[PDB]
Order: sequence, then structure tokens, then C-alpha cells
Amino acid sequence: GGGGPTPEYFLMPIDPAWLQANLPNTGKYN
Repeated sequence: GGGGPTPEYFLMPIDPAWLQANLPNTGKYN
């Protein structure tokens, strides 16, 4: 989760919101 480049499973940060951030913008981070 978050908002930036690179897929979420590189680092796995504690964003709780991304799971229903229902724009085409799941699965990446900052």
C-alpha cells in the first residue's frame, strides 16, 4: 500500500486503507 512506484510485496508497509482503495491503484508503495 501507499502511493508511488514498485509492487507492494517488495516491502509490505502498514497501510490499512489500500485494501479498499478501489481506484486502479492497489498493490504499490512509497
